[PDB]
Amino acid sequence: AVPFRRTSKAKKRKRRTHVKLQLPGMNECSNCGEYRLSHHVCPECGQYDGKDV
Amino acid sequence: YRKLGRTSSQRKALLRDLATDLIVFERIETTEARAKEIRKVVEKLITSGKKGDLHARRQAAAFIRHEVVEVVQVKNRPVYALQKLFDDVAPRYAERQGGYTRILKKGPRRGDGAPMVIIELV
Amino acid sequence: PRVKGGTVTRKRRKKIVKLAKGYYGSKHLLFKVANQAVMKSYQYAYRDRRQKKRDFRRLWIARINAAARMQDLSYSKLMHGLKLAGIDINRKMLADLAVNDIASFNTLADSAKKAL
Amino acid sequence: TSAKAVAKTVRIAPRKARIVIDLIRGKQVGEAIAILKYTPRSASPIIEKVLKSAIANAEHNYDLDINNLVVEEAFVDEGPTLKRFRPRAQGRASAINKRTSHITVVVSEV
RNA sequence: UUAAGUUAGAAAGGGCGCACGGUGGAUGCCUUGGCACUAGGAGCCGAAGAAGGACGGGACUAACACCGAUAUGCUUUGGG
RNA sequence: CCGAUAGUGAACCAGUACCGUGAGGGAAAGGUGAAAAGCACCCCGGAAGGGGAGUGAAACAGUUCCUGAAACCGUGUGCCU
RNA sequence: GGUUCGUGGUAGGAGAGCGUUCUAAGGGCGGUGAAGUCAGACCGGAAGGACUGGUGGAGCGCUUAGAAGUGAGAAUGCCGGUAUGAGUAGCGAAAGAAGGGUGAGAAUCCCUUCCACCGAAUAUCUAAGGUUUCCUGAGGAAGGCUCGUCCGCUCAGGGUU
Ligand SMILES: [Mg+2]
Ligand SMILES: [Mg+2]
Ligand SMILES: [Mg+2]
Ligand SMILES: [Mg+2]
Ligand SMILES: [Mg+2]
Ligand SMILES: [Mg+2]
Ligand SMILES: [Mg+2]
Ligand SMILES: [Mg+2]
Ligand SMILES: [Mg+2]
Ligand SMILES: [Mg+2]
Ligand SMILES: [Mg+2]
Ligand SMILES: [Mg+2]
Ligand SMILES: [Mg+2]
Ligand SMILES: [Mg+2]
Ligand SMILES: [Mg+2]
Ligand SMILES: [Mg+2]
Ligand SMILES: [Mg+2]
Ligand SMILES: [Mg+2]
Ligand SMILES: [Mg+2]
Ligand SMILES: [Mg+2]
Ligand SMILES: [Zn+2]
Repeated sequence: AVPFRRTSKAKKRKRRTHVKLQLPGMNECSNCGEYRLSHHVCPECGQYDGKDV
Repeated sequence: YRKLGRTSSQRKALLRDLATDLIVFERIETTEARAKEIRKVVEKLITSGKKGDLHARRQAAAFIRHEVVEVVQVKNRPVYALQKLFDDVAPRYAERQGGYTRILKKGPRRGDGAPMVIIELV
Repeated sequence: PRVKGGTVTRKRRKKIVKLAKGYYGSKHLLFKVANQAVMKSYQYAYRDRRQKKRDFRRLWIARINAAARMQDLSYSKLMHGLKLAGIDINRKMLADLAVNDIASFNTLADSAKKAL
Repeated sequence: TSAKAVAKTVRIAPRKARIVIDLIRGKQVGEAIAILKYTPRSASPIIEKVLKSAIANAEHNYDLDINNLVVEEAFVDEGPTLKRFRPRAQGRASAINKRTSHITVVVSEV
C-alpha cells in the first residue's frame, strides 16, 4: 500500500536507467538533402523520396 | 480484424463514413489503424463497382453513405457517392486486378501522437 | 535585549556535516544523519585504536610462526627459547627480521634451540 | 568560441524537458535539429527554438561557422513552481505542482 | 599450433570527491512600523442631528486620501 | 525595548483577503540603483525568453530586481563499481 | 614545584569555562573592502577560535566589567521551502468522421456534409438564487484536469426603454 521507506537518490536513479527515449530512425534524403524518417514521405521535397507525387 | 476503440455498431458507422470519404475525396488523411481497416472495405466496394450489375449496386448501397459529391448541370442534378463509385471510380480500375488503394506514412499528430497516414485511390 | 539564533547554529551543524565527507548519500549532506554517522565513526575509531594493537600482534605472531616452522620450531618453542636465552627482541622486530632479514632470524632461532 | 541560448521559466516540467535534451547532447546541430523534429514530445518544439536561437547567436554575434557547430552543453534547470490544488473526494484538496524549466543550449565549433 | 595456468580491461547504470549552475529564502546589514514609559496638555460628542457609514465630486478615475450637488474645493485673516 | 517567523493581528490600501447562515474567526505580503541613467539599435523567436550592443561603480543590481545558507534538482569529470 | 593515591558512570550534587545579543569605558579595524556567505590540509583539553582566498558592498571586532528574549535533533511541535511515492493513480457517466478554412502552431477554434444522442426532455417559458456571467472587438500569462487560434477566463468598449 504505502512506501515503507523513502527511496534514496541512488535507487531512484537506478530505476530510471531504462526511462529514456530512443533516437528516431532517420536518414538524409538525396533529392531533399535533409533528414527524413525511413518509410515516410519527405516534406522538404514534398513527396516520397523514391515515388514522385 | 481491428476493434478501433469502438463498439460493433460504432465501428460499422466509422468504416462506412471513411469508406465514403475515400470514394468522394479520393485521398484522405487518417490514423494508421483506421487506414489499414479502410483499404479492406474500400477495395471490396470498388470490386462491387467493377461487377457493376444491380445486385452489386444494392450491396454497395447498403454500405456507402447517401452523400452528394457534386451538382453537374445538364436543369442541374446532384451526383451521389454511390453513383461516383459505379460511374467514375470503378471503371478507372477495370484492368487492375486488386490494390486500388495505397497508404503513405505521414508522421505523428501534435495532440495525441497518433501516427497519421494518407490513404488514396491508385 | 533579544538574542535571535543567528549564525552559531549553521556554523556548528556545517562542521559536523564536513566531518561526514565521503559517507554514502544522505550521511554526507543532512545534519541529523551526519551527526549520528560522525558520533558512530568516533566510537569505532576509539574502539579500533585498541583493536589495531591486538591485530598487528596477531599478524607478527603468524609471520614468526611461519619463519620458525621453516627452522623446525613452533612459535611456542621459539618464544620459550628466546625467553630462556634472555633475548628481549619484541614480536614486531622478530616479524620484521623474518620477512626482511631471514638470515638474522635464523641466528636468533639457533640461540633459541641452544637455550632449549 | 561558443554561443549559448536560454529559455527561462518555460511552463514544462523539467523531467519532461530532460528526457528529450539528453538525445541532442554532443550531436552536430544539423542532426540535433533533425532528432528534435522527429521526437514526438511536447518539449521538442521548445528545445528546437532554444537550439536555433543559440545557432543564430553563434552566426550573428560571434561569427562562428554554422555548418561546423556541435551541441557542447545542453541542460534543464528547475524554474519557479506554480502551486495549484485539485479537489479530491471527502472535501480534501491535493497539491498540483505546475513546474517550469530553464532550458540552456551551448553550441561550439569542434 | 594445441594444452594447462595466470592476469588485465570493461560501465547500461551507480557510488565518493571536486567544479560549475539552478531552485529556495535562511543569514547579515537596513527601516517606512511597532513596544514600554516620562513630562506637560486634554479627558467627552449628540435634535444647532453624534459615533460610524452609504453614495457621489477630478479632463480621463479602478483604489487610497481629501472634499459634499459651492463636492480633488468657496470666502476671509495672517504666514510664506 | 523589537528589527520583517521579531515588534501590534496589521512596516505593504488589514480587521483587508479568505472562512462562516450568523455571532464570530482571521492571514500572507518590506529592500533595483546615488540617480531611471529602467537596456536605443542588431540578431533568433508568434510571443515569452535569450545573445550581443549600450547605461551604471556593479546588470551574476534588469521593475519585485541588497545579501542569497540548507534541503532539493542538474551538467561535467579524478578514483571505484 | 615535588611526593603519594586517584581519574567507567544514569538520576543527581559540586566546580571551571566556551559561544550568542545588548550596554559602559578604554583601545582598534574597515571602500586599499565591514558584517554575512562559500572553501580549505590551521590552532586550543572541550564548548570553540584564527588565518588565507572567493562572493559581498557597509558596517564590525578586541579588552575589562555589566545585563539577558543566551545555545535545539526529537514535543504525531508551529511556519516556510523541498523531496519520496512517480512520470505512477487520476484526467468526473455519453459517437464520432472526413473535407474546407483560419493561424506561428489545430483531434480539440470556425464552416460544410454525413453519422449518432435526448425528445413528460438533454426542448420552450418562468420564480428563486447569482449579479454583468449578456453583446462586440482585441488577447492567450494564469484559469480550463489535454490542447487551444477558443471560452462562463484577461483587457477595452457597449447593452436592460
Ligand atoms: Mg445496436
Ligand atoms: Mg463536497
Ligand atoms: Mg508580523
Ligand atoms: Mg530577512
Ligand atoms: Mg525576481
Ligand atoms: Mg568521570
Ligand atoms: Mg578506571
Ligand atoms: Mg549544579
Ligand atoms: Mg551585528
Ligand atoms: Mg548569505
Ligand atoms: Mg531561547
Ligand atoms: Mg525541524
Ligand atoms: Mg508503483
Ligand atoms: Mg499501472
Ligand atoms: Mg491509466
Ligand atoms: Mg470528461
Ligand atoms: Mg419517459
Ligand atoms: Mg459570451
Ligand atoms: Mg492548458
Ligand atoms: Mg478569443
Ligand atoms: Zn526527399
